[PDB]
Amino acid sequence: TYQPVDITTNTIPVTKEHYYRGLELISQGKTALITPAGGQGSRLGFEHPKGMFVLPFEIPKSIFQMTSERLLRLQELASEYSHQKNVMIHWFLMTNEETIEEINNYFKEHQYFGLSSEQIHCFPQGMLPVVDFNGKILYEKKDKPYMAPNGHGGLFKALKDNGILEFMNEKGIKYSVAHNVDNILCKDVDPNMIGYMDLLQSEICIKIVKKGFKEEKVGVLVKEQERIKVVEYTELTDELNKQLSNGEFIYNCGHISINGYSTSFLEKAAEYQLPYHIAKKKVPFVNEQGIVIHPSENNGIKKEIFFFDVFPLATKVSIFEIQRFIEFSALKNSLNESFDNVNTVKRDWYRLNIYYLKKAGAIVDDSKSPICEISFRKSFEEEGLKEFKGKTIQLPFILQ
Repeated sequence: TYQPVDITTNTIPVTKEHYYRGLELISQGKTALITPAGGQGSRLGFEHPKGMFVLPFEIPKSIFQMTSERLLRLQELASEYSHQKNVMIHWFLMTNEETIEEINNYFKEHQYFGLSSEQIHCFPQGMLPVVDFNGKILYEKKDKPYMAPNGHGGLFKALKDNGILEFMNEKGIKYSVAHNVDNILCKDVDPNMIGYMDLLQSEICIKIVKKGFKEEKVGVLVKEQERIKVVEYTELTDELNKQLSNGEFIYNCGHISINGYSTSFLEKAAEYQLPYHIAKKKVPFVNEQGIVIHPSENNGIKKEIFFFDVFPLATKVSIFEIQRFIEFSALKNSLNESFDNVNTVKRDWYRLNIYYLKKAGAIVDDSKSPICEISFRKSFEEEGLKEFKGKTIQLPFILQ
C-alpha cells in the first residue's frame, strides 16, 4: 500500500557549493525555463492571457515583464562568476492555436523587455471540443465548436512534436525548470536547485512546502512500490491525514508545481501514455425556445491529461523543501475575495524585500510606510544590496 516520502533536504543540505555549480551550468548554456502563457485572466478584470496582466505596484509591471527581468539578472550573475561574455537562458512558452499570434505580438512590440529575439520560443499544445452529457459537441456558432486545451499533461508530447527536444540536444541543454504562471515570487532557473539536481544526478527534482493544516487545499506526495505519485486534495483519506504525537503530518510533502527535469527524462516522458481525467466548465447554449442561457452551474466536460501523472516513470527523484515566505505567493482572485489577490501578493513581496535588506546589513525603519520595492533586474536574493551595509533606510524605499 502507500508509504511516506522523506524530504531529501532534511539530511542532505543545500550548500554554497550547490549555488556555484548552478551558476557554472547556466554559464555553459546548459539550462532552460518552461512556462504556460496561462488561461484567460477572466477571474480578474482581464480578457487576455494571464502573463499580460499588469500588477498594480508603485512601478507597474506585467507578469511576463517580471520573468524577463529575473532571467536577465540570472544571466548577469553567471557571467560575473565565470568571466564568460555571452550567457543565454532559452525560454519555451506553451500556448495554443487560438492565442499564439497575440502573445508573439505582445513580446515584439515591447522589444522583448531587453531579452534577445533568439531566446523566446512560443509553441502550441493540442485542443479538443467541449461536450455535453450525451457526449455531443457544444457550439459557439454554426460550424464553430467551443474548444479547450488538452491539459497541462500535454506538455511532454508538445515538446517532441514542435522540435524542442531536438533543439535542446543541439544547444547542449541538460536541465529545465517548469512552473505555473500564478506564483509571483518564483525563482525561475534557481542556481541552488540546478546545482542540487546535478550533484545527486536526479531525473526529477520536486519543490515542496510542509503541509500546514488538515484542510489545506494542496496535493501531497506518496510512495507506491518504490515510485513517487501525487494524491490530489479531493482524494485524501483518514490514513493519509494521520499525525504524529507532536502535531506534524506523516504525509507532509505539499506539491506546489515548481519542478526540474533532465533532458533524457523529457525524452522518456514524451513516449508515455497519461491517464484521462474529467474537468468541468460553464458554457453558454441555446435553449428550447431559442434563448441563449448563461448557466449558474457547470455544464461542459473537458477531457484532460495531468503533468504530475508522469512522476512514477522516474527511478531517481529528489525532494527540495522551500519556505512559503521566500518562494510562494499566488495571484488567482479579484479583490471580491480575501485570499490570493493583488493586495496579498503586495504584502508578501514587501516583507521579503525588507528581510533581504536586513540580511545585507541594513537597518530598516517601517514606522510610517510598508512600501519596499526592489526590481527583479537589480537583485536575485540579497546579493545586489551590498552598498547598503551599515546604512539606515526609512520606508518608502524604491530601487529600480
